[PDB]
Amino acid sequence: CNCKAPETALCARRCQQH
Repeated sequence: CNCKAPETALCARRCQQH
């Protein structure tokens, strides 16, 4: 997983911690 380029939408949200 990568917060800069999360392949999975779920990862982006988790990494974004909004």
